[PDB]
Amino acid sequence: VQFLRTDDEVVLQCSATVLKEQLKLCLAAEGFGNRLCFLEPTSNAQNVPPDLAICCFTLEQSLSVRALQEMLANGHRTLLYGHAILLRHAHSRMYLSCLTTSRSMAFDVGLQEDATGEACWWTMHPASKQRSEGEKVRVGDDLILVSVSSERYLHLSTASGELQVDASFMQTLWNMNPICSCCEEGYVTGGHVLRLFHGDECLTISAADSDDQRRLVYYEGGAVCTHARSLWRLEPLRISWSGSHLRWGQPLRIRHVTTGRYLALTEDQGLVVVDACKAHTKATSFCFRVSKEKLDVEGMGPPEIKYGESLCFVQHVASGLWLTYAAKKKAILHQEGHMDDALFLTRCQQEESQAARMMHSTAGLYNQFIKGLDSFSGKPRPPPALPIEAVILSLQDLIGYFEPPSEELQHEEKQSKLRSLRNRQSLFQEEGMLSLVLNCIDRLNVYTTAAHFAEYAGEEAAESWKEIVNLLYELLASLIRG
Repeated sequence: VQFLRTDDEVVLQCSATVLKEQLKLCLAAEGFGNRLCFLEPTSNAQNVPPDLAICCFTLEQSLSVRALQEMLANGHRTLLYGHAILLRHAHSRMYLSCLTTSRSMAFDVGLQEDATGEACWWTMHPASKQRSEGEKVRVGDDLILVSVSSERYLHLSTASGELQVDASFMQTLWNMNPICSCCEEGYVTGGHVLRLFHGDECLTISAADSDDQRRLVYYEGGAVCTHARSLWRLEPLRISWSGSHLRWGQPLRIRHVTTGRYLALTEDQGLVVVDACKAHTKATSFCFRVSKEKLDVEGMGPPEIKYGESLCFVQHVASGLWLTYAAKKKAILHQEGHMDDALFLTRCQQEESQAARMMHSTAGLYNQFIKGLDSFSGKPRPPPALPIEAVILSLQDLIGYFEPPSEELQHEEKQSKLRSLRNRQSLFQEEGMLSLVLNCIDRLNVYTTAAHFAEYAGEEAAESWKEIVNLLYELLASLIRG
């Protein structure tokens, strides 16, 4: 594609010079637990895969000044310079916006729950005389993005040492690189969260707190087919057009969603799942093959692999080894494999997909909090700063996430919303969310009062002690409620 249309998935990219070299950074936010945007390095993708899932936005709308201002009193259209755009985060379903807070004493840029104000609208402007107002925005174009609410530039900040995003009066050139646009119905694209079925049996890692360390891969049947631990994100070795149609033989990384780890071949362990910082191309590159015989684009490309209907052998690219079972059976990489090695893929729906990523971030955050709690116990203090603010917001968000529907609503909708809530509760429960909440409750209850906590933690950290235990108990209730 040459032009950006509405309903396209894009990433906002900028550049920085770090140690005499260009570093490409994408705009990222988690949403839940943390609204603030940050920058995800994408340059070192060959060695360390970037956390791309939270970098994706969709172009919801592109309005003229008159259309925007007029609609504020209350299909795939091309982007034109001078248009105001609405960017919806794919994961959190929140909207990229200019926030009313600041970290510098400029404005913070983050995610907003609702696209209701001026704050979630951004006008696009030409970076040179090569483009003009009312002209189509082209793929590859450098853009200036102006906050409609504050009249400020989407800015890359370099103070101090760290690379950050804010809304500043200084300008920054941005590229809206397309991830995907207009997919063929029923076809596998990159960035899709899915399950790999065998023959029923699906590919997975073990349950939380297993003696596995959650690092081995298995073919497992029964209930695991509906649990988060069997979900994987397909990640092509590219950033632009990463959401393009997946092709036979095309190399890709296979990411485990709840754990954030990468299917890999290792020298000593063989087929395992590996940390991002050890997920280099050779160890971590796989492709789908039509058969076991010998054997780039700037668009969606040709649609090749169908959901459910396509049978795919998985092959490790660098080694040529086939994804197979040892003979719940363990997954291995073998020179020959087995005649029934072919897998079919099934797309994960967004409720489950979102839940799985939510658990990933929740686990990461609460384990960080637990590790900080363990570090100063019992070491009376100058106290390894605790993520208080994020823990609070994470808790508050998860509580609203698990909130039962209002009894005032009708019967038909009530039963439908209940069925979703239970399913959401189930996914978290099966991923060891209860233990996680309990471990925070238990480690905090080691202290009698806030002042007792203040003896080991910060006096300032203690100001939130009661609120956190209260919220943790509240979440516990919300997780258990039927």
